Amino acid sequence: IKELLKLGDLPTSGQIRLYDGRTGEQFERPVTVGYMYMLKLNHLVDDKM
Amino acid sequence: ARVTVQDAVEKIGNRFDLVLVAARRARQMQVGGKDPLVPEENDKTTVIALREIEEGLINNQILDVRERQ
Amino acid sequence: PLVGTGMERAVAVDSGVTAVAKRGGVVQYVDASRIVIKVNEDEMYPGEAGIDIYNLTKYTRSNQNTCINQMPCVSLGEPVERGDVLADGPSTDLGELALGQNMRVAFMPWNGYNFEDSILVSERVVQEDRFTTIHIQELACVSRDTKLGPEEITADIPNVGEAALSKLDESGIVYIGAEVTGGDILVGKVTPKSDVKDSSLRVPNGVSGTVIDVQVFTRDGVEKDKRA
Amino acid sequence: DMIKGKQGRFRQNLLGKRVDYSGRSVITVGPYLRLHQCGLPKKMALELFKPFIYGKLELRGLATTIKAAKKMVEREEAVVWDILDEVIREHPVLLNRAPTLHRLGIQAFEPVLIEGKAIQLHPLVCAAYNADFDGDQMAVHVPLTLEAQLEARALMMSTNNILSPANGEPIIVPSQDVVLGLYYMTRDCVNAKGEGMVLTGPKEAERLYR
Amino acid sequence: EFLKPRLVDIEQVSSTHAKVTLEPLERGFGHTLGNALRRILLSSMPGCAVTEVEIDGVLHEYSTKEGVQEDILEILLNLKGLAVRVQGKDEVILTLNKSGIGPVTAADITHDGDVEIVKPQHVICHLTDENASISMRIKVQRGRGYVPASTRIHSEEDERPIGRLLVDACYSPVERIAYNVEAARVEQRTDLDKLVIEMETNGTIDPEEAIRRAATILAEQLEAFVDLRDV
Amino acid sequence: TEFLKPRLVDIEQVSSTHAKVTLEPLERGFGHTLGNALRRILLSSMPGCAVTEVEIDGVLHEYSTKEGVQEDILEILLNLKGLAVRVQGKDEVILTLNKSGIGPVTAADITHDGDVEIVKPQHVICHLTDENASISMRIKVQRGRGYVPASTRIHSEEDERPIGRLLVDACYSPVERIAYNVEAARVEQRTDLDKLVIEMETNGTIDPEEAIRRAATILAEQLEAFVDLR
RNA sequence: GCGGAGAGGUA
Ligand SMILES: Nc1ccn([C@@H]2O[C@H](COP(=O)(O)CP(=O)(O)OP(=O)(O)O)[C@@H](O)[C@H]2O)c(=O)n1
Ligand SMILES: [Mg+2]
Repeated sequence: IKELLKLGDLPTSGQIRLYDGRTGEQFERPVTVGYMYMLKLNHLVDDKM
Repeated sequence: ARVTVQDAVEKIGNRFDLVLVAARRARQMQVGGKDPLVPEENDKTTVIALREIEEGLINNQILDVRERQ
Repeated sequence: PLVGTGMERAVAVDSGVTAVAKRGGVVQYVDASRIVIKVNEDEMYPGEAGIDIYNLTKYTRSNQNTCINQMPCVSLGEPVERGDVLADGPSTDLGELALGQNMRVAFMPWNGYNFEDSILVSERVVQEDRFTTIHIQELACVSRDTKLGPEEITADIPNVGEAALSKLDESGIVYIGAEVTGGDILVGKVTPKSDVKDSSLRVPNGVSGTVIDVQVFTRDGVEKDKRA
Repeated sequence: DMIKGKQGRFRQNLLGKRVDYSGRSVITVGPYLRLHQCGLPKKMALELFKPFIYGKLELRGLATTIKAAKKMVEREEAVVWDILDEVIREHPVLLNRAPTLHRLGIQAFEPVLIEGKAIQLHPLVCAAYNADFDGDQMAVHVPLTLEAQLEARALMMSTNNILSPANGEPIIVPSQDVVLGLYYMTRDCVNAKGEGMVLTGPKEAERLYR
Repeated sequence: EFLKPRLVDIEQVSSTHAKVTLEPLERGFGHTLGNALRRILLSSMPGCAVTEVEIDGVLHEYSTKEGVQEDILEILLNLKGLAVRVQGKDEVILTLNKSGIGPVTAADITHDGDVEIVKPQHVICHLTDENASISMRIKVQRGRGYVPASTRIHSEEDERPIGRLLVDACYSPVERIAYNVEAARVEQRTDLDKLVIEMETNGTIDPEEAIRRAATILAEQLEAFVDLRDV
Repeated sequence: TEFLKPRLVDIEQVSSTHAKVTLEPLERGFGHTLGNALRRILLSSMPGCAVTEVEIDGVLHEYSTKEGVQEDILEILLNLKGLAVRVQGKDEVILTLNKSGIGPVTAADITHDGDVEIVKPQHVICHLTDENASISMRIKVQRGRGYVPASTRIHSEEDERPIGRLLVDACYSPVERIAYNVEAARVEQRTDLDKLVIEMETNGTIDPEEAIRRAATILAEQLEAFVDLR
């Protein structure tokens, strides 16, 4: 995974520095970002409510 | 909103008949037989009665004397 | 999945949701309802061969009221071999299982909007319209034979305003493609007494969508039913 | 068989009824809330408080008769939302989570009308409810009578129950993000920016940090 | 006693991607202006987008045409991405008429004066039959932000024609905004900063106009601040 | 196109230096952009006057002790940081304090100059003990923007100075505290709108309302070059 | 179209 991240020109540690969209200030201690495969389950609030 | 009733329970330490006296007062207030003794700030009659209790104007004995009067 | 396990193709193919070629050939016609393939001479039967036709299934109701739609993968003139994936089933892409979608996540607490296992999402996700699913409810109106007289499906419905009829045809059934909301009259029915009362089916409260299909099943086999 | 047994009677229909003026929905974080309030969907609130809405509509004269009040609620015009805001003002609702293990499984809150179909639950009270925002649902009941209102606001409201009835310790303790943030904020480091400078108070400390 | 920023060179790397520089920024205002503009741009930039579509042989979003391979719903999804520039009017009616085998791209739209199709190569549909013909009439509006169909349903306003196909409106041209405050060596000064705003848009709003309008909006809100009643 | 302007400026001025300011209704997302822009400008870039450097006639280093003052030197520096002074014409002026006798040497005890006004005459500086009670100092106040800590100047102290010149952190910006909350507010049909509550504490000199005023003013002058739709 | 069986799922 480290090698593949390097080939893409991304931080090898898999964490990036992120800026707060509201304040614009940087977060201390960079955070893990990346793409994860998420699912929407059949439990829909409009069905539940 | 009145977030704590701690002073009203400090007035009557049972913390249960507090609810009864406040219910009697707020029921005299809703069905318009009586009038509030405190300037309302767009509260409903429950929180009005609690606000009146915490200020020391109303209790069970004041209710009894005013009713017989 | 950007990060899968390789089993996606096995699951998608082995499930019956994809349309898979039985005899390899060349794609002769591609439509969003059917894929017609001219078979290769190798696999071509000598006597009475013809071509292969794959009818696709477009938005139908699954057991759970989800949508079951197949999309074509291939284009005109592409060669296909036996066992390739012609059309994508529900939640499958080019033969692979695509259960959900892969989005850019960041692990951090963001002013306690992801406090517990709850999740924070960017309006861009809704803008790109990527977690919007199509569901499909089925409703049934049944006209039986009572001993006081058979009920009727006519559009003449007691004490309903013409507003409710506007979207109904002369037979009393909604037009395909009409947008409805809770309480609108799906079909017109009269209870015999003869009328003055309506047993007409209405959209359930608080559900609103487009009528995509209507079906009519008649034991009587009446000569003149419009929807039929 | 009808009398005896769980499913039959006393347990089922005489200690376990099924009330009116009640709803259910998924719970959500809502950090901005005060300890004594809960986010309640507009549409659910309207449905619950329907008869209150009718009463208030008739008092103001916006509707001549009760059927006109029903029709006005079923159209949902701006006046209806204004009346809903006015009636909801001090009316408290009861929030309950399916396994009501102890008496803190039911608590009263003042609702704040919000968009959406999910109920917003104050984070601090989750520990009392054993609530988690991973698909947990909660039911919401409306106390009707005047006596019920006083009981909900005095005895049952969330802010009145901070200590557990079991042991004396607090129930509303910060759970995970709060404690992590506070921990991060208070821990010190040997060397950083602004090492060893003398501040006249906390106010300039925030001036410096921000 | 202040300095003030003047808009300087606006590099255009691509038709959609642009870099805008602001040279004489006081210390500390680099980030302030960067973030304020980023917010205004991403949130409030007015653009035009398709709101609804009428195709001939199709009753509802879920049906299908002969001789096309996209479903009608996918055709709408492709149209949502259509990048268009409207100049004078607020609501324009574009007409797409194509026949024969081939990919129906945005270029095939009937060329009107006031409307500019920014990306003519943008695909819409694919025909697959010699005698298959698709015709549609796309209604394009001007707006700000993001408005879905379901919200506008309150304001239906005689949606009676079943041929009407509502599309979600992304009334926003700006796709991405980044900024860097970097040391702006001015020939007679020690510590001055320059703001460099790199922006990626669908190619309808021009950079100069985007930045000017964003600054305008922020300035108007500041005007709201200048007076304080206290009455 | 047509935007939504804030319709109200509710201002709750408890304790004149402390002002809460409410603003509604504001377009979605503008709460934080506008609140933060104002906050940052107020905090980091705000013209003010403050004590920069000090010379004590008696002590050479910040850890030494003066006889008869119970307060340590650091306490005196902290008291000098709190002095909120507004000078009219001069850019940098040097005030003198000379006191004897028992009691609290307060800001009023400074020599009264023409153009310089000390907004809090009762601000305590030092406590002097009995029978010796000798305090003499020269405090230099300068005009500047924002907050400038001692450490960054003492870094650049290659201009070697004679001993006893003790540097102090310069609190130029008049704002002592600033914070903003954004919360939901709806105009009867539109719910995705927000309210801005700005809690502000200033150091006496200017009242918070007018501080906010000149903050928004400054940002508008910077913005002026682009804004032309009028 | 109140009910009750069977199956599955949620917390
Ligand atoms: N069959 C079941 C399963 C669950 N429940 C209830 O649903 C909740 C799930 O807890 P949980 O264990 O899933 C999460 P939590 O308890 O907060 O610990 P964690 O977050 O650190 O993982 C609990 O309150 C259970 O009482 C139930 O009544 N019947
Ligand atoms: Mg849970």
